[PDB]
Amino acid sequence: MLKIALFGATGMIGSRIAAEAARRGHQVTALSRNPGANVQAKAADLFDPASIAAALAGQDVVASAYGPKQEEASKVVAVAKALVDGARKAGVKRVVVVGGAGTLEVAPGKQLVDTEGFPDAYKAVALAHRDAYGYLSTVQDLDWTFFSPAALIAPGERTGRFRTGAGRLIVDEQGNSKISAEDYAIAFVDEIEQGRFIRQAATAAY
Repeated sequence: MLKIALFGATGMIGSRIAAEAARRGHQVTALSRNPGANVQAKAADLFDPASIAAALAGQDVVASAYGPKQEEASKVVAVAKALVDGARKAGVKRVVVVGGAGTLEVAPGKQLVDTEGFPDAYKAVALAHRDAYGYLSTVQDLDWTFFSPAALIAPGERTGRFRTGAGRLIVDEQGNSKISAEDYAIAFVDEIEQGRFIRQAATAAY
């Protein structure tokens, strides 16, 4: 039903997104600099203005699925910026990006990254996600969604049972923010179809 173009498709998160979309009958194209099964593949350089716009031509949705192993703090904003510019130039309205658990709101105006005990090692990327989200909040003319994983996301069970909300922290009775990568992919692709979180942060967790 939808033509989805996806950056970061070989990642732990990205590969699950591509497979989740393919198994539903969406037409998935993995875009990369050096380009794959039920999912097609095409050359595209995210940071080359003409390259992205050309590759997105005719797509319904552009998604970026760089996760914790693929992303770099110093590139997170530029990716968001390059995506938005490409989508505009190509006429693509729906943009969905993997966000950051550190941005999840714990109280009005208070994010997880700023909480007591937040891991030092994830601070730099959490801040970069914060600015990416800050940039996207100025964008009124695209249907973007900044879709943050839970604090803990790894391969696990595909249950299709999880909570979702507009970018606030979701914890279980024990105080855990967890989502399997398969379930996060269910959420992410549901959001592509449903548009529950247009121009909003979004997140999923048990």
